[PDB]
Amino acid sequence: FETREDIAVIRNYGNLLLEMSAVVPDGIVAFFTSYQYMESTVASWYEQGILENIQRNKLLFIETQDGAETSVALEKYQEACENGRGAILLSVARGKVSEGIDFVHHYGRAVIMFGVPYVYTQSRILKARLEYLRDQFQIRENDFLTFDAMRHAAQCVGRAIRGKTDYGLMVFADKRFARGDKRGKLPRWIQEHLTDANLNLTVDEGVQVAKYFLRQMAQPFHREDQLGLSLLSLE
Amino acid sequence: PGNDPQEAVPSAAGKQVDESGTKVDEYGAKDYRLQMPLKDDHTSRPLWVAPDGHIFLEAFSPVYKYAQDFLVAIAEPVCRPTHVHEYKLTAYSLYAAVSVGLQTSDITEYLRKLSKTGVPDGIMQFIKLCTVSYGKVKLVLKHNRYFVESCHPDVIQHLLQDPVIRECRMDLFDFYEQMDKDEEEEEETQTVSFEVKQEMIEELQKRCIHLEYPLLAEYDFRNDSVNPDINIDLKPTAVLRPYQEKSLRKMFGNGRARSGVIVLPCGAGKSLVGVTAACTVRKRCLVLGNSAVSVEQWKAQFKMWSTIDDSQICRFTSDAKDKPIGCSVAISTYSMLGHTTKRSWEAERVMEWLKTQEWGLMILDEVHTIPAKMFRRVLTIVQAHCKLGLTATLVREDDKIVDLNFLIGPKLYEANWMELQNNGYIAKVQCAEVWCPMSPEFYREYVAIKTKKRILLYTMNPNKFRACQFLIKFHERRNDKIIVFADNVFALKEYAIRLNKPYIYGPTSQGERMQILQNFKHNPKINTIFISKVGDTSFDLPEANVLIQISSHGGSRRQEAQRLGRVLRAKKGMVAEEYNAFFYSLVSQDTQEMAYSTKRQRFLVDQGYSFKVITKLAGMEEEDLAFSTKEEQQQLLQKVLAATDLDAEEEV
Amino acid sequence: RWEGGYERTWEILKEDESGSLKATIEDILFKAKRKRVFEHHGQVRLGMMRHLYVVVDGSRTMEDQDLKPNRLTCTLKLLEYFVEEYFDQNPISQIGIIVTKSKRAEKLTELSGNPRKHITSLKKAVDMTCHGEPSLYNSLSIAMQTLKHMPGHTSREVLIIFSSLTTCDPSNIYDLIKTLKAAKIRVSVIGLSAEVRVCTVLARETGGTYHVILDESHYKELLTHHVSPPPASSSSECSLIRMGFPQHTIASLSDQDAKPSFSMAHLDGNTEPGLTLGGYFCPQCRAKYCELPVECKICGLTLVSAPHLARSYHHLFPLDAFQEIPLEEYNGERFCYGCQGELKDQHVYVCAVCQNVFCVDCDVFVHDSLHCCPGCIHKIPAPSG
Ligand SMILES: [Zn+2]
Ligand SMILES: [Zn+2]
Ligand SMILES: [Zn+2]
Repeated sequence: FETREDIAVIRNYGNLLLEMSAVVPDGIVAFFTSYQYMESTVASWYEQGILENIQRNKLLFIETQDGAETSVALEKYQEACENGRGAILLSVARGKVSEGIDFVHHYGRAVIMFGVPYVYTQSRILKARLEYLRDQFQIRENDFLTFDAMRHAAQCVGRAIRGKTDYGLMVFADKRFARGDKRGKLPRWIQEHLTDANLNLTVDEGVQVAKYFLRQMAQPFHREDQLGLSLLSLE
Repeated sequence: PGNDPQEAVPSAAGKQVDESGTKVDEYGAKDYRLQMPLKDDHTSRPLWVAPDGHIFLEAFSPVYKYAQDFLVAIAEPVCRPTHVHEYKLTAYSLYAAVSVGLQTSDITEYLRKLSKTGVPDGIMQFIKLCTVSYGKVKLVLKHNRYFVESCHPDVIQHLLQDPVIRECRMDLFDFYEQMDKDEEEEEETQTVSFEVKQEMIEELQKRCIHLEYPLLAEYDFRNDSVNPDINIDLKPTAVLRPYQEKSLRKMFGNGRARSGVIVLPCGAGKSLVGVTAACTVRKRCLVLGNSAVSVEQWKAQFKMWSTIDDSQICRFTSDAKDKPIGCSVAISTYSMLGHTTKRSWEAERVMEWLKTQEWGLMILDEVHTIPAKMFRRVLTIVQAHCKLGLTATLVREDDKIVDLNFLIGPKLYEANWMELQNNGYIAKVQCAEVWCPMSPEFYREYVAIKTKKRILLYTMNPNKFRACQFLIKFHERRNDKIIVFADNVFALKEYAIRLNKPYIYGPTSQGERMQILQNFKHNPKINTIFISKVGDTSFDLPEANVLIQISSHGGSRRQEAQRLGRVLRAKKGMVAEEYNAFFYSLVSQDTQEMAYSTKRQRFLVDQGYSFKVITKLAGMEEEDLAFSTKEEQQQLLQKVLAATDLDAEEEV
Repeated sequence: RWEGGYERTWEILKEDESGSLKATIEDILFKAKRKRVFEHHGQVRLGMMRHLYVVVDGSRTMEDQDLKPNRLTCTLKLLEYFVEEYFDQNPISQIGIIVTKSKRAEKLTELSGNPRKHITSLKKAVDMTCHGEPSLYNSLSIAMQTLKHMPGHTSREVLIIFSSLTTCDPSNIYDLIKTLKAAKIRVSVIGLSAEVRVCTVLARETGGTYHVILDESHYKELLTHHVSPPPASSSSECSLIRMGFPQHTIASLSDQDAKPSFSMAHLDGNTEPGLTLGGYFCPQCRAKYCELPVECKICGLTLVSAPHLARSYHHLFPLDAFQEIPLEEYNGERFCYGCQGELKDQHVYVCAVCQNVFCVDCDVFVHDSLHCCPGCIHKIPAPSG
């Protein structure tokens, strides 16, 4: 039931966000699907009571269809995190706000998935592109129409860590995860980390996860995979 | 008939339960609960396995062993008393057909592995796998697909018996629609699911499904795909709390097809999770209220935490007739009628809109209130596919003949008092059975007269009033809500005459009773109120902090204990970890009231709460006590000498 | 699915070495769970006469339970212990109890060393609503202007109890770096169960040490880590002068009972609103009032009382360490050089110099209560020169 077919779906994206907002400090850049989706995203948010604690916890950075006003909150977000404010930015995956940044542990260290990040928009640009790869490999309808979402997902999502201690809370609010998210996530990244024993993680339960995550991960850092001389190890 | 799953086993094999001589399987335990504790840890301690009755919980050096199993071992236990860091008893019942993510032999291994081969009597053995795990999915083709199990070795008996009884058998706009049907996978492994025998044969089948040695789990696949309509649900900012967040997570840890029955303590989020089940599930639901008393309440928080109200409201008892034509989500009441044209078109609508309800949901408050004769009409009238048992009571009516999992399936969740009363919003009651030294000029008469005026004698006591007068001003000083429950009116009336307070009785006008609620539950100037037998039962759920009781004569332990369990709310935003809800009872010494309280405090320690008997006050003549002269009490006494039996009877 | 999967968590952890000896190694791992960070000290340089500033976040974060029924209950209760154990270790100092509540800052108890005043303040701080949001800028404003009038011969450190929330304050607190970096005031925060990067940048731009609260035991650790007067930044001071040595007075010296009470609004001293009979005497005011080993308000110098406070750190620096061996050199008759016993949990504790054999209960009693090896005595003082 699509981004405008029911708002009963949308009754708890705020709930899964505000608690993400309540727990996670230090700036978050999340990814919507499109601009009218984004316009649909905040559509119930004003008139029905949503922001009533969301603006009270952090603040919000709307990204505009026009790139001029889109670059504005940006000027704010690099600043509004580095002062006494968390100031979660709100953005669109497929929109061109998702490149050229390389978020640092300074600002931007968490990403929330919102929906299957596929195209959903342009009609019949599919079918000839579809049938030609069906003229190339013939079972591809199911196949790349997963990965096109996936190739944009961690393109967007897997951004906020630069070095290798920079943190990242890349949670997955998604209904399509069973094979698709697993196929699309890196083989280094499905293996040790993705769903070790955490799949159907209700947010209220998943609250304490990031709590357990960060609190431990914030302290005791000195030594993390220190290499000196050459000692084979052979991977 | 045809209503017999495995009843609770132990009935025999034991003689003078002081088994100082035999304890033979306990000697297997007592070998290793005693051979093991040598070097500073026990590595033993079999939960004190007792063959008959029940077994215990160690829970005094649980560390990790039995403190993990402070919860987890309790699946088929129920932990009926609660304690301090000591032992903890339980009972045993039907609760393996709830524990169906595990084998009865798998627990039996850990039943041994907890017990350090503290071996069963066998009594549990001959009652372990009496009902093999088996589900009943209701899949997309309008009735059911004949699901068996993850495990295959059960159709081998079944298909060699059941069919010889009764057989079984644009592009992008639609691309994702089969991607959902792509997600219709193997049902965790192999499913082994068969085809509907024509929808009118399952009733004929269910009675024979249990007939060998299996038992069936009715489900509710109403969320992914559903062929009939879906109402407009909308959860308008209804922030809730992790006691009931766990609840639906127990109702849904699997996919979108499993029914549920969850126990809460009293005053908990009762009208929340069902309203949460009203909206999340996307069904067209039904409530079955106990009385119209319930019906007004349960829609009201539904009117609160759901904006589903645009004459979209279906309350159906005591000439309510609200939205018959068009049923979306309804509240009903248990049509206990069986009468000759009781409600001509009205109960016909209750019959016929049950048929329009299809299945909906069976929201059922507190079915300990339901008799087994009405449990006939539970299944006979209502033939739904998903139920909801909202029953704080675990065991009721002393009826160990008919159990309840045959009615409602598994009994999913019960919430711990400790993790609500110590870690949670539920306040801590101080229960007080307070007895008083009476004046003896109530009692020589009492023992002279073996006639029910004797009941009214200790009742109309200023020694009771001196306690009654006391805690009013003693808790006026904390400026917090207090409520007193008497037994009958005309004694209580003089309390509302002498130290005159807000009060009600039987025939009082409800619109002014509501003003009294407005004068009580809103106005902070008067935190004092009197109630009668009706107000707890038929008009109001009071919402207070401190309760005083006078009535203790009838043996309905819980029915009285659920009155206090509903009313007593949090007193203040108290920083301290103390008790803040308060119960008081007024007990006549040397009386039926003295005798009843002994069994009553026995029932108090049967569940176990913060309880204290006080007898003296915190300085009696500190307050200007009325009836300080016994001549004034003699003035009351001659009213009692003028009194009849009519002041001494309740609503029944 | 999950009804099995809820109990796939339980089943293995319940299970262990079976047959015989069950639920045994599960207890061994619990002992193997123990033995966390010991000391890791050994420092020099600075730490003397601190001037601490309790800063308390009063916010809606307190309403979460997370360790206690309130996060203040986690906080406030052990602060009294932290007060007392401070005044135990460091009496040469004083502490500014300043409370942030509703986006302002209330200096609740002044910078002082009187424990009862500080503790009853915490006992007054029990029934705090903690309404409103944290504002550190108001807290640093008090912290500046108060410590601005303190000498540069003062240790300048700030202890902030922050509930990890949004640092809700304007007015360029990022520019308060150069304010306070120049002002040579140290600022130390520890985060309540989370982290604030700006505050983490603040402390790393400070030299104050930042941490995150893990647990109630862990909460105590960092308190205990900040009990000790830390080696703050170089070029603070060297000296601090006119340390007034007082006199006790018995008021029975020559003229027996010539004064009914030694506080009658004219006597040199008699500072606080209460009657007294003469117990004390300062050099410079010649101030006679209720005894106090701190300082005064008229002579305005430091009422030093040497056996108390010129003794406390006076052995808190010069420590050495022991070593541990599991071996059996059986020194004594399988005894201890201290308490004289034996259990042999392979922790034969040998001194670095005098090399004497001790137990945990002799090592702890040194390293928490005695703070030195007395085996060095009989061994230092006999050839000492
Ligand atoms: Zn002076
Ligand atoms: Zn020793
Ligand atoms: Zn030594």
